[PDB]
Amino acid sequence: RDPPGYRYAAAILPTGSILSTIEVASHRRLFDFFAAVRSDENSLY
Amino acid sequence: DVEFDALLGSYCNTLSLVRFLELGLSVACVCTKFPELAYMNEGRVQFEV
Amino acid sequence: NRETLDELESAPQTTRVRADLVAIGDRLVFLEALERRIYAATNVPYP
Amino acid sequence: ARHETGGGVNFTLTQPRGNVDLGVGYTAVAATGTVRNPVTDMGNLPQNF
Repeated sequence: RDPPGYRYAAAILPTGSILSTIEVASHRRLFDFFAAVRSDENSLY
Repeated sequence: DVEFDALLGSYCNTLSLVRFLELGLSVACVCTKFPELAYMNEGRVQFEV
Repeated sequence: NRETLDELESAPQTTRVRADLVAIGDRLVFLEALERRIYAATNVPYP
Repeated sequence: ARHETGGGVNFTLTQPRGNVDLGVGYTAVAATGTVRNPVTDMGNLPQNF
């Protein structure tokens, strides 16, 4: 959970440019860890 | 009588040492020189889209 | 071994002559008909 | 590493390496071009249970 989630806390410390954009959830069966932006998260603070 | 054998020549090639950066495939990949994978356990990359 | 073994000797002499050159790809090739040249009236059939 | 056979000495070399599917979605499609050989001869053999 968090050893994937710290990477999203490390994504909160950003350097990395993502070039082309499509829908993420079509590639849900591709990633190792998925988080979902829903306007807020009480954990990220 | 005289009868002799003649090594009329010797030829060789060279191992054409291709360099991976001298190659059209090189923009598919950020090839990074990180000499410390041996003591490493694991890395992660997070993504914020 | 980065050897200079095979050959580099003398740079021989060059002479002009009539011929033909075509460019099939980047490999540039002679052309030769060998019937009217040498086997003209010779009783040997052309190969 | 070293192996030291009865036939001689050996020196093998390895290297740890890493790669990442860094693109978030569907990089590098491929496609079929030609047929070039019909490897199997298409039939006329029974099945034998």
